[PDB]
Amino acid sequence: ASKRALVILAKGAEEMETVIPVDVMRRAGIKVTVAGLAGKDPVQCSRDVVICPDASLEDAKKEGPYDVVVLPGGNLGAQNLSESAAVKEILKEQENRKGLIATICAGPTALLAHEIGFGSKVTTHPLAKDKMMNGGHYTYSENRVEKDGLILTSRGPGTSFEFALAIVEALNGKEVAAQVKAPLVLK
Amino acid sequence: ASKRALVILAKGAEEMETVIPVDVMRRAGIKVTVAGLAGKDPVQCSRDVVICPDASLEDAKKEGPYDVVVLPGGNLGAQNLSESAAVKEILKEQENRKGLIATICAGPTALLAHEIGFGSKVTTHPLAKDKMMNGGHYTYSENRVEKDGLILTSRGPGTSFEFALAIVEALNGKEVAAQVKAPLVLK
Repeated sequence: ASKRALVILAKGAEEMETVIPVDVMRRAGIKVTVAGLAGKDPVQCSRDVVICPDASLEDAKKEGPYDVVVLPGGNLGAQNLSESAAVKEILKEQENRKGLIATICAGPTALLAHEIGFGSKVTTHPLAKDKMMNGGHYTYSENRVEKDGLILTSRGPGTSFEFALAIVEALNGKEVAAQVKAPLVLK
Repeated sequence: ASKRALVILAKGAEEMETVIPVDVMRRAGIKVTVAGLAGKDPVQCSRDVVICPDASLEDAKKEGPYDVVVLPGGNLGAQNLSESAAVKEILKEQENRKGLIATICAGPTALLAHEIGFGSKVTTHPLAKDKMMNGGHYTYSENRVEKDGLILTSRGPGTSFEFALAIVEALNGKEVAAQVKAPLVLK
């Protein structure tokens, strides 16, 4: 049976950091649900791309649990994720059940807001490091993708393919990741 | 005054190849119109991401001309672009006025269908090379981004940042491209 991913899409999300993981995970045969934080309605991303989610978050939660919960970046998307009680509970439950949490760019700052994964080695976008490191609850990394157990983090739009393929490897293994990678024409 | 880009979005487009150029061009201060081939309605991309276009193609044509016309890839998106009389006329007019045409992955095969840019050096996705080369109307390149005058081509999802930054350089210059590139965390 296939693995399943929940991608939580909020206003102001970085659209590249949303679409690249969704697309790459679907290429890997992962069943992905793009869930709208606010509801079922289209979401205006950071650079004004408008994406229609598959479901509301409320409804997508009904259908969990998921093998990975993915939080895109973008500041403002991350801020919306960080303010959400629904996201708090999803992340807490995912941590409790020992499931993977993957987030990119400013997205890891939602982990901070919701007290998830403290003590982990993490990376973020360079511009999000100070926010992530407030209180010293994580150890910082400049690796393009960082994984400390069940906390997978990455840095920015330009690390999104690497991030997505790291999720694929974690869920479906190295061989599947390599097979998905080749047709992408990555360097 | 700002440069302007038309991105033509058809069913089956590769969503990464759509969003990465839109986002990067907007970061460069280019005024981008995401125009739906079929109309105003949301578009189901190749990996099922649903994107709401800014306008129909019909309406976007009213507001041209544009400094660049961008065609995403995806086979099936490219096939829809290749079958469209509206796209034929937009590309012919853009070629006549000596404006840039930029396309990626299978997207260059729409140039073939509409008899655009014959004699140019081009690249495509490897899987689209045979279709592009039918009749020997172009000279093939394995460069990740190829530019022969006003015909700019590129290979796949994993060359989309390079492709987008090549458009930015062509329209807004090298310095702007470098400034846009740095926050992306590209390798």
